Amino acid sequence: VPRMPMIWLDLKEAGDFHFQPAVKKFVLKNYGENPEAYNEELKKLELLRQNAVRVPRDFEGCSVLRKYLGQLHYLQSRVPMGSGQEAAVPVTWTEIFSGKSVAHEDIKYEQACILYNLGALHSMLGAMDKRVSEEGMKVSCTHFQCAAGAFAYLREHFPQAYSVDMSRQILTLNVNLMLGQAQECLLEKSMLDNRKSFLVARISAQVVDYYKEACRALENPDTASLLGRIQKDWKKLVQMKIYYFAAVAHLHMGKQAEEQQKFGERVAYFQSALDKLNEAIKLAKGQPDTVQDALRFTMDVIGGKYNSAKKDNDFIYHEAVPALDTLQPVKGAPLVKPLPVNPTDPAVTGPDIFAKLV
Amino acid sequence: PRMPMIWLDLKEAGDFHFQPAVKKFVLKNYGENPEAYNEELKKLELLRQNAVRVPRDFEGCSVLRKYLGQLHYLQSRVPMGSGQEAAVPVTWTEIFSGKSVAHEDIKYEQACILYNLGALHSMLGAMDKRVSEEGMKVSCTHFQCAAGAFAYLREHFPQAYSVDMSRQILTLNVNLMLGQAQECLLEKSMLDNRKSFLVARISAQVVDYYKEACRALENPDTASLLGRIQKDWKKLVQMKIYYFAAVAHLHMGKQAEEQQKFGERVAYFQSALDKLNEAIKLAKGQPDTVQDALRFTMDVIGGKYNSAKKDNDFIYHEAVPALDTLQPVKGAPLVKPLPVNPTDPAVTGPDIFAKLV
Repeated sequence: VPRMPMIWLDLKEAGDFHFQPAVKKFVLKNYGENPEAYNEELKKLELLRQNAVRVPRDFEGCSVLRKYLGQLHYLQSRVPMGSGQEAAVPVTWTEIFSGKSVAHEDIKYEQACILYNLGALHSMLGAMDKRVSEEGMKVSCTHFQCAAGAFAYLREHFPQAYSVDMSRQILTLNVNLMLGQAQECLLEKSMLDNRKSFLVARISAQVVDYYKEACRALENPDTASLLGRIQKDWKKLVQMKIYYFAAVAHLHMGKQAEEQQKFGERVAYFQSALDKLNEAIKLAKGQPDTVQDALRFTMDVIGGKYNSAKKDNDFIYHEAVPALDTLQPVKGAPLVKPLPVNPTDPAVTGPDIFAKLV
Repeated sequence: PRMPMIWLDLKEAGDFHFQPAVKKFVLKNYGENPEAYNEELKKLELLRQNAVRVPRDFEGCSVLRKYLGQLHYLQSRVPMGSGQEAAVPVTWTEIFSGKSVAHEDIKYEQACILYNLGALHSMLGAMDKRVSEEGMKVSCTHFQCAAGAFAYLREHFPQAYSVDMSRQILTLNVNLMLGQAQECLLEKSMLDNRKSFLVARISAQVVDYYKEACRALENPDTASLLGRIQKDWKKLVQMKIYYFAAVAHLHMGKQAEEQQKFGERVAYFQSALDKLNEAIKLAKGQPDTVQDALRFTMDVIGGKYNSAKKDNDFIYHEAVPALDTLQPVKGAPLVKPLPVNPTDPAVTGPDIFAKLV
């Protein structure tokens, strides 16, 4: 079965964070020490920043970002570089949707951007994989949940947005899109694992529910205008997937009917699935071959099940085909959540770079 | 010699019959044979039995961490939290009253295991003789791990499951553990021959942590809860406050000696003696491990003071600053709570419940 492609988020581009002079002055003025006595530590932090803002786009890249994020917390605990504080310096980053530089004299803006990039990087690692195996689906699911975790942490701990790409409404979209993709990975896995058809239907139904939340944000004219050109691409994929996974949910409810030997119910579910799938195909116009191939394969599957079921029923069982509205709807089975981040886990940060600054 | 350290006892576990609930949830929600996961259930059952009867050694820490992580793995597959479908009674004994407290919440089981990990670390830290630099480092690390466990509890369970885990009591625990960790590093810094001013600042931070603990101990609610424990802890802690203040001023006096400030040297050694005499008073009834420490320190500070006074009275003739003029030693924090990541794959081993969901 050809898998659907996944959306990922680009990393923000960093400008300057000239922390050195401010740290040197605070050391002299507050700690009463030679301003130059911490050139080693400053040098280590600068090299770590350079590595993080140019992070390698791979799994090892995630630990570089976590290490730098943590060292930023350590530095803030020793030298006051927050909003309005004595040793604060300009921090500049590029806002994703506009490409404009946004500056704040606040080291927590630097932390927020780094956390954002950790989420973006996780989204890339999750979306770049081909998901051919159970393990691949599981690891991708984990990356999407880590991405959701980063964006949810940002959303919760940084309520006043430093820039619109990090505003509450946009982060909420990111979270729902990432949980949708995580749940989609587990749907694929549940099929590989041969779970009961009814359970597979609930899992797929929840994929639909997450994509519906994300689609709502994409359809929000205000939210949309913040995104710009990228709204159109994301919306097309998401809206198509809403119909696709609703069709998959009904395909599996029909499979349950087949197992229960309810041959009229079988027809009704497969008919609904075909209807939903046909809508997905209309919505997919212009989409890449990865999408077209997924849909073609599914059309062969659902079309075949439907014909077979309609034939068994028309020639043999002659059972009434229930009105869909007389069938208990499928409730989503949520299997995913945003995975928490501890920015100051000693395991990720290593020793405090400024441990000697006391 | 080395001062004795405080450690905390481990909580006693009651029942946590998770099996029937997991089987029932699987049958209802997955539609699968409820016996399909017996191997997984038995593995968690054996891990629990090991964790609740944990060996009092470093290995025991890994067993508690493993179980704690596996409990997280289970909860992410099967809803056993407060008010959730598969939740079952979890029972543990409250440490101070010895009474059973129950909650239908897997998070309560997790909290108690974390509490025990913190208590085990405190025991391991307190156990060592701290003869060598190595022992001082390992003890320092245990105390910081203990502080980390209690701090994690305090942050992630703001609504205590029982009174032994209230925010007030957990803060006492963290401060006590940090004070002890900083004390181990103070011992190391001396064996390392660090500069006198630094040693002085390390000692003043020991004082700072113990002052925070002392304040919590002097709270009437803490006293009624801890009973005799509160008096035992309070006497040791108050004594160490004066002892480590004396050690701080001893080292400020040695810095003065190094800077040829011979009047200031006398003032600092005099202050050190006065604080040490207050410590000796507060140490009545303490074991010889404590008395021997105080006597040794008195002989050192005593000799250093007599020598400084003699030098100043007969040679240097410098003004001796009034104690009140002595600028306060700022504490140098060198320790911190070392938080656990409950689901660190390095401590959990493979996910026992990988086949669920």
